[PDB]
Amino acid sequence: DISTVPDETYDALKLDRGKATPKETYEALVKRYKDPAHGAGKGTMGDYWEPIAISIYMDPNTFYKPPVSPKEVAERKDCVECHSDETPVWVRAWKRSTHANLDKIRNLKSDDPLYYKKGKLEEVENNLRSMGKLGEKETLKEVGCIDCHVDVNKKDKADHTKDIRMPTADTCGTCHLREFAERESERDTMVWPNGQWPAGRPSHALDYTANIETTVWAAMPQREVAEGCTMCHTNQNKCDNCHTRHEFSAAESRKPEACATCHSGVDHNNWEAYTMSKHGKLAEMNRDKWNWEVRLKDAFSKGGQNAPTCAACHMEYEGEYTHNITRKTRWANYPFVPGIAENITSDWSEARLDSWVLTCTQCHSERFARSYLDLMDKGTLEGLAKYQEANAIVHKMYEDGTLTGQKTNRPNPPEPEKPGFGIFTQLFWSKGNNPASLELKVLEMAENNLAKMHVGLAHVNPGGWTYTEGWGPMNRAYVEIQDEYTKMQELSALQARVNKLEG
Amino acid sequence: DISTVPDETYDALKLDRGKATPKETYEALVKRYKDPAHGAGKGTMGDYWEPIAISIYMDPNTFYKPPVSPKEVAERKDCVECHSDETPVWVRAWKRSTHANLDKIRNLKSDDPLYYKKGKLEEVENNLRSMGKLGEKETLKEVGCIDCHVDVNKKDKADHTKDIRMPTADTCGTCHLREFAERESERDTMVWPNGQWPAGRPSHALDYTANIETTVWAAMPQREVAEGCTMCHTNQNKCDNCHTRHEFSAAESRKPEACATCHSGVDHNNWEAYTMSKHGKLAEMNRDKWNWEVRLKDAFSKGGQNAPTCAACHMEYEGEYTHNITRKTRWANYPFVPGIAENITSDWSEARLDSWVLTCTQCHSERFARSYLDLMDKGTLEGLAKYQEANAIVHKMYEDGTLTGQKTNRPNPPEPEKPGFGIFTQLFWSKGNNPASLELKVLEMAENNLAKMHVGLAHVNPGGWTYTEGWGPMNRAYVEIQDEYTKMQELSALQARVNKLEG
Amino acid sequence: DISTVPDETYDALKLDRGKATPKETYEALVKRYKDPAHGAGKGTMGDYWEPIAISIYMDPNTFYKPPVSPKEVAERKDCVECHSDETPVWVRAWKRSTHANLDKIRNLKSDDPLYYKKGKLEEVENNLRSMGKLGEKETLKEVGCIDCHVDVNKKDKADHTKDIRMPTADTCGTCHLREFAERESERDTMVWPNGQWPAGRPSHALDYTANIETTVWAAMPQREVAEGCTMCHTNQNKCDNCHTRHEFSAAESRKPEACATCHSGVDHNNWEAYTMSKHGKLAEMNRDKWNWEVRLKDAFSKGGQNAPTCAACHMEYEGEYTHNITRKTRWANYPFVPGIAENITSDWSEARLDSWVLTCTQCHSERFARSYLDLMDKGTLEGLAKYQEANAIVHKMYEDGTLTGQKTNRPNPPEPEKPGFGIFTQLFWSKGNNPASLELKVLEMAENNLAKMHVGLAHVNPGGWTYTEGWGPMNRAYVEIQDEYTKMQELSALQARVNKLEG
Amino acid sequence: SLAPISAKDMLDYLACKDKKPTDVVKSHTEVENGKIVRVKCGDIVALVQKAREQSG
Amino acid sequence: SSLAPISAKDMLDYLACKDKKPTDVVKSHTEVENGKIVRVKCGDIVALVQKAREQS
Amino acid sequence: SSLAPISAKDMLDYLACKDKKPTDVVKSHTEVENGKIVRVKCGDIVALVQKAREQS
Ligand code: HEC
Ligand code: HEC
Ligand code: HEC
Ligand code: HEC
Ligand code: HEC
Ligand code: ISW
Ligand code: ISW
Ligand code: ISW
Ligand SMILES: O=C1C=CC(=O)c2c(O)cccc21
Ligand SMILES: O=C1C=CC(=O)c2c(O)cccc21
Repeated sequence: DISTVPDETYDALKLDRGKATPKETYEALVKRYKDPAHGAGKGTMGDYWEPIAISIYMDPNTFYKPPVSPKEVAERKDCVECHSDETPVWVRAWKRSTHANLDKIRNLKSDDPLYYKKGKLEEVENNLRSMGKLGEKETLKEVGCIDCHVDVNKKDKADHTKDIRMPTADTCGTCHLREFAERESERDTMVWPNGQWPAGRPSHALDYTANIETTVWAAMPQREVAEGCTMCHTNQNKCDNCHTRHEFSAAESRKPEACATCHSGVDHNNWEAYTMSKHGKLAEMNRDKWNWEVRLKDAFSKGGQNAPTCAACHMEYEGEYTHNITRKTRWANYPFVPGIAENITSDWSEARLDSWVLTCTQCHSERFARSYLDLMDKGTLEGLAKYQEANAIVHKMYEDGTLTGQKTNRPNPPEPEKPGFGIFTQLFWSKGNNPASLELKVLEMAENNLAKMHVGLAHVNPGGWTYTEGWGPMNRAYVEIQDEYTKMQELSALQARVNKLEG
Repeated sequence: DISTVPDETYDALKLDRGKATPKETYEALVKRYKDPAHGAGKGTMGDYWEPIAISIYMDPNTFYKPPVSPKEVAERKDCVECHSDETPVWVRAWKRSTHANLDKIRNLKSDDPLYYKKGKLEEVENNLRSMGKLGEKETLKEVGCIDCHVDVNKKDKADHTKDIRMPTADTCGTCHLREFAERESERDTMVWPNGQWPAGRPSHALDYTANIETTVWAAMPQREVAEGCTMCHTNQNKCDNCHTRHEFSAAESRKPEACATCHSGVDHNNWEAYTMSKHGKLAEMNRDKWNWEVRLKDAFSKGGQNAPTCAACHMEYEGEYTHNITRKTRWANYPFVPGIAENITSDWSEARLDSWVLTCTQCHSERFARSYLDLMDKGTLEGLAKYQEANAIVHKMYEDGTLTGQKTNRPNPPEPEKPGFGIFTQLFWSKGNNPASLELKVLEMAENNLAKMHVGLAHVNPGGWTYTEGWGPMNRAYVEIQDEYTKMQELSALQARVNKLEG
Repeated sequence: DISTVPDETYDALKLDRGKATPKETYEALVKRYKDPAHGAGKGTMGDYWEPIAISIYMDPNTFYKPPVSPKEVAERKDCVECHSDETPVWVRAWKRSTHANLDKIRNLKSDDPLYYKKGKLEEVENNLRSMGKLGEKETLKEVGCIDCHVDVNKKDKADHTKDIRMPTADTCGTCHLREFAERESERDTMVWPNGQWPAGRPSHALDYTANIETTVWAAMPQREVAEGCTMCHTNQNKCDNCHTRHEFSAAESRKPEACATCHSGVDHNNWEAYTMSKHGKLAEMNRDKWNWEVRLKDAFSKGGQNAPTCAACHMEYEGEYTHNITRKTRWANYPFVPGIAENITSDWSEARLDSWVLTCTQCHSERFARSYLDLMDKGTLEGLAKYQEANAIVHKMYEDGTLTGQKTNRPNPPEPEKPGFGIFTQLFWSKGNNPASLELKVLEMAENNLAKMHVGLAHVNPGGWTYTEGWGPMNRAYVEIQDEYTKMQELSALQARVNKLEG
Repeated sequence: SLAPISAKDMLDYLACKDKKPTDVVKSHTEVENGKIVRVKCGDIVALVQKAREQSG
Repeated sequence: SSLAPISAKDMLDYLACKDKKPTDVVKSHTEVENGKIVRVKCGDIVALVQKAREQS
Repeated sequence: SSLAPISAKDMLDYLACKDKKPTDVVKSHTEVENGKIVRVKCGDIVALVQKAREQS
């Protein structure tokens, strides 16, 4: 049993929590993880796109094969010796990692704040004994290159052209079944009441599935551009995006900078909003006063942390920190998604709002916590209403066919995408007057400005939803949409008088 | 007497410097501080807006009341115990704070660079005895929760439903009368010779007053959006915006990140400009080699600082560091304000220019310092002239009524705002063609781009006034204003020929 | 001989590597360095612009003269005594610098990682002995103010009104001949096979020459704005732009923040792209665990560095770290430059491509490194083709004369610039409809967005070439260009029917 | 599928919770004739309840 | 001398056809027509590149 | 009292004419006409500024 895995995960896998062993639970997780019906593989549009060179690292279980050179066989020690000069830093980073110094975890005394790692080391060994990966009296010696890249606890030779693999999520889950089961639980915990989003999304467990199931990602010819989106959607495949290779430091993943590469940009400026907030600027001033090596449960007591981080706010749920970051999602970054705003007052959303207050009460009071969270919800609706008024203007022109070049020069999107109004495909593909300026401006007004507005509200950055981001740009988009609408109406009225003089 | 308080403060309070006691000086400051005629209260437009939930913390002296729950009575020690799990970090942060360890300051020897805190500790105790807060032989034990949130040095029980208050500036000023008088001195030192800004503004002493006296802040219905502006304008009400609660670290307030949350954005990118400068990047590389705990007067010698910070440049005036940051303002961030540019050559500005050179000569030479400050002045005027030419074009259309939808679809702004051209309200409110695209583009050209140009000049970021910010966007705005002006001229000439064929 | 200087430098200087002495090699470098034919002086357009106050510090060898005050004479120690209160931080920063503590380098044991500075200390003395600045056995005691600002190792009086100079690059090269020759070697290594850029450019050795040889920099009247560009182009003149004065810390120059002030902005966001990458965020998280004082060659082993930095990636070439940062340049940031894209498949580029892979294979594998570098090349071309399609639309209008105000209000650029289509001058100068909105939009589409796209590809920031920068804004530019082009066609068709009714 | 509700109506609904049907509150987004639009709570609550019955 | 100009769409089709037979057909990296990605025969793009290289 | 308005181009030409004779000619810091930087005689800009100083 894993005490940090919700009931919905075992129920979806048809397993009983009490008697299920780590070997039995791991096989059930990998079965759904590698099932093409549950998001694995090239996806439903796999016949429209082909992998590139870097894709064997982005989705190893689908595209990766060992390199044809060199054609040598190696043991455990041969990995360290030859790669000490082929990838010297990869060896030096692994030597510093906890994976190479496991005896340093067994000798940890009870007074050391890092004593919790011994319990995980014994749990890792406990998971492997159930799977038959080591002797009942044998202790795990090290976590070497051959363990992750070939097979866990391998004792014989391995062929560099046949047995080398890229460690995917299931490869990490062989030892860290707890963290792998917590992440996979996002498929079962993130279920929207009215189907606003696909089941299990948005989540790190289905970010790659969402990426390949995006129509524009498979339709567009710019594979190198589309693969940039893939680089931010590799949490489902590999687990080195927060604790990077090959140090795999837990203290690194707890820092806010680990989430910055992905959760930042024009449609979700979580890094920009948090850092400019008081919470983030305090994290930059007090990162030398905090002990990042202690776990998130002990970060506020034994770590001396007084400002919240990304891992502290999102991996927390009812006082426990797990790799599931979906059990408190309410707005899902995009307020314009149908059903999101209407669901904000439901008991489903109100329960997760109460779960956030518990996170905020770690420092603030419940009165202060609910006072600002009320501002985030009402402020998000105020921005949404600003876009809805501007979208009504552009949508009226689309239905009237009065958009620029809508009936003259508006080519169809690349297959298998069907033409539409204000679709996500128009953000990464454009040809002729498809999309139009008004069509793209109102799309970005919601996709970018309204989204960054809520992010500024959710991450207490006052400028993030007022002057710089959010209400500022939304005001400009509203003004320019109103201006072009009045211009085109006057231009249409002027053109109507020319046809009158010709008739 | 407080030697760091100017004569204008005592003169405005009708007090004699020699005879004024700490009790009399505090009451005179609070009298003006809480006087609605001097900016306190809901302001002149308070009848147009109502507070929200978070407003009780943004303006406590006007809206805050204790919560109805819990209905418990507590002593001094009961504050720490019950909140150790209700607000655990607030208790754990306060214990780490100097406010909870006042005997730790008394054992500091004269050789320790932090000995000045003992003189302030005795000065704090000296001010409290003048107010009758404890016996002349009783020593101040600690600064606990009951001290700030109920009453200073309270010895009996306190009701959680009646005596709980949010510590405002006057609450902090009961003990720190020196820093409170220096901040309140901004009402008296910041007086513009030609009335370019209201008296005592811009300043941290009237930032909330300026916020509530902004017409759009009271007129707009999006209260959650407007209250975001309030979050950057709470220095007048509370004093935990630089040394945050509940650590209240002086070393934290000296760091540049403390000013980042407020002094950053599209209309005043001081954080972006300073950090990208050589001064800011040096502060990011050497923040581990500097002793931030030492005061600013000893920061360059005993603190090892070799690069300037926000507190070092702005809180310094004629060799002394005070909480008054207005005695060297000349441009006030917004170069387009009437009278600012024409006053830059006055003896009033030249005296403050010499005061800035005195700050620069601590590192650079006077020839080098004045060489770049002359570049800042002329560069700001060079940018200002760029906006003035573009503003003449859009303002020309406004008076002629030729703006898009000016006579057909231009609704009035929300009360009590009067309709105008390029007003600040049009940045946070828009409806129909009010404002127009050209009107908003030229408004942002001065409010945002021209302002960010001067900020880049004042904070040595070369790209901050050339390519990225300032001259770059101003060049684009000038081009697009000229392009639309020529287009609308061609459109008007074409429409005139249609009326000719119809007549 | 200097083993880190390429053969092309000695060949261009008419010197034999074996017999060339440190004095003889230095004199040959200064001859070309100060030759106006090789970029020194005010440049070819010096008759159109005049220096300002700060310009004497940007180009000292052309404009600087000592100040008329004070009229005092000083020895070596008199610089420290009088300036201890005139420039107190300058003295205190110099005291901690290695230049003032040379005996601290001699007493370093061989086991301390900073022993390499002793070899350079002896090499610095080795270069000075060849020039006859000190005895063959006399040791250099210190590097004081009189050494850099007057004459190296001066023992007699100096006039503050005649002998004071600004330490230029050649002044630093008198002692640091190795680093000065490596930087000056950029004139000889950076030679494009088809002349895509001028010989020796882009490089730190000719950044000031490129700055003053820009037509708009000399033609525009806003000298204070144009001098802002000079502040980013002073590597040719002085050598304190990475290791700043007066600490001159080598550890400071190795940090990524040293390149941020110049290599960041709308046309080359290298700082923004690197920091948001996984490489940069790791440098922000692990900068406290790394020993920045060790040299770049030992940074990955003796420094504990596990993430790449700007100095590590760009100053490395074939396993050696030199002040030449041009020997691996292929794209040169601006993909739209004629011949850059067509040369990416040549053996000249492929050789530098293998040199980049050698830098990455220090950590990643050759298969993984080449997998992403292929994405960088193809991803840059995908953006380049997007601009080429949009430029064909605006270029067609230019040849057709149908640009807005092209034939009515398009004044000539300031001398000596000739009017053209999409020229760099239109980025920093604009008047009337010169440039037009479409003309400026497509210019920035390549100059700003396409450049930032390649920077995001070269510095692994996925959002840097997809959503936020690059493909995102280029898509918007493509849409708005198509929108305005179709609009102007409809306006031309409407105007054509009006001319028909009048004829 | 959930019934669509405009964001201005969601804001007027939140301002009318725990309020009498005859109470009038100011809209959080709408401005007409230079004044913030006043919304009677009886109308906004009725508009929400007719949308709740079309949900599942 | 100066190198002959080649459009970026042609460079990508040339790069996509490396280590491929001239009769192989690949998808363009930038061109889309009639709702489909334009297919480029590798023999034609290599011929188009070599005919520009011989003019240098 | 309130200060008389002065355009930024006039402020720059006045600063360039400080410590200069009235007959001296300096370059404008912002104006460009006929493809050349506009030259401003110092006697004219100082006269325009002095007429504004007396109106304050
Ligand atoms: C068995 C060979 C393992 C494999 C496969 C993976 N990990 Fe591991 N790891 C293992 C042990 C016994 C430990 C000791 C510490 C602990 O908490 O169990 C670790 C350590 C980590 C850590 C923490 C390191 C630290 O300094 O705190 C992390 C973050 C980690 N491991 C991540 C990780 C990933 C991403 C894996 C897939 C590539 C993975 N581990 C596989 C044992 C084993
Ligand atoms: C009397 C009960 C006080 C109240 C009310 C406030 N402060 Fe305080 N503070 C007090 C003392 C006796 C001291 C130590 C002496 C000193 O150096 O001031 C302090 C300390 C601080 C500090 C410095 C802490 C450090 O580690 O350097 C700061 C920044 C500070 N105090 C700020 C502050 C604020 C913002 C207050 C209002 C909430 C406030 N103080 C109230 C005593 C008392
Ligand atoms: C940002 C502009 C601030 C505001 C608002 C307040 N304080 Fe402050 N404070 C700030 C800085 C940058 C410093 C360092 C001064 C130095 O010389 O280093 C301080 C210092 C204090 C102190 C001194 C404590 C000590 O040095 O040990 C105190 C007691 C203090 N501040 C209190 C205080 C009060 C009462 C405020 C409201 C009137 C207040 N601060 C606001 C920055 C800022
Ligand atoms: C020395 C290099 C400084 C540093 C460090 C900081 N600031 Fe600055 N500031 C400086 C100058 C020379 C000026 C303009 C002077 C003038 O003539 O107006 C400014 C301007 C400001 C202002 C406006 C107030 C004013 O005096 O003009 C603000 C509000 C401001 N700067 C903010 C600010 C912040 C947030 C800083 C830390 C990131 C900061 N300054 C540092 C000089 C210097
Ligand atoms: C002879 C009088 C010199 C002049 C002229 C310059 N430098 Fe130097 N410097 C000199 C020596 C003998 C040393 C120590 C040996 C070494 O090479 O380290 C230095 C030190 C430095 C350093 C090292 C900083 C560190 O962290 O150790 C740097 C980065 C440096 N100096 C820079 C520098 C610059 C930019 C110069 C031109 C203005 C310059 N030096 C001139 C001797 C001499
Ligand atoms: C390129 C065209 C990209 C594709 C195909 C893609 N991303 Fe992303 N991304 C986020 C939101 C999404 C979604 C939406 C929800 C879902 O359907 O599951 C999809 C399909 C998708 N991306 C695929 C978010 C959510 C923000 C939040 O706070 O909730 C991210 C975080 C995220 C990473 C990302 C990056 C990394 C920087 C990039 C370049 C892209 N996406 C591009 C985009
Ligand atoms: C939202 C609509 C906001 C209101 C009503 C508001 N702010 Fe602010 N702000 C600065 C300049 C002002 C002024 C001008 C000076 C004065 O008249 O007294 C007013 C009335 C005002 N704001 C109210 C400055 C000064 C810039 C400088 O360098 O001098 C600030 C610093 C500042 C903080 C701020 C923030 C914080 C990020 C935000 C979101 C707003 N203001 C919005 C705006
Ligand atoms: C202001 C108008 C400026 C002038 C006259 C100027 N710069 Fe710069 N700059 C870079 C590219 C150039 C070039 C191109 C290459 C060459 O011709 O040698 C010129 C002539 C030039 N600038 C003069 C680059 C290269 C980007 C890359 O990654 O390759 C820089 C780095 C660079 C610094 C710079 C700054 C500093 C922030 C500024 C404000 C300017 N330049 C403005 C511009
Ligand atoms: O923020 C402001 C900057 C300039 C200005 O004139 C102004 C104003 O007139 C009223 C409210 C805010 C501002
Ligand atoms: O910055 C420049 C980038 C490309 C280019 O061609 C150029 C140029 O031709 C003249 C000045 C600056 C530039």
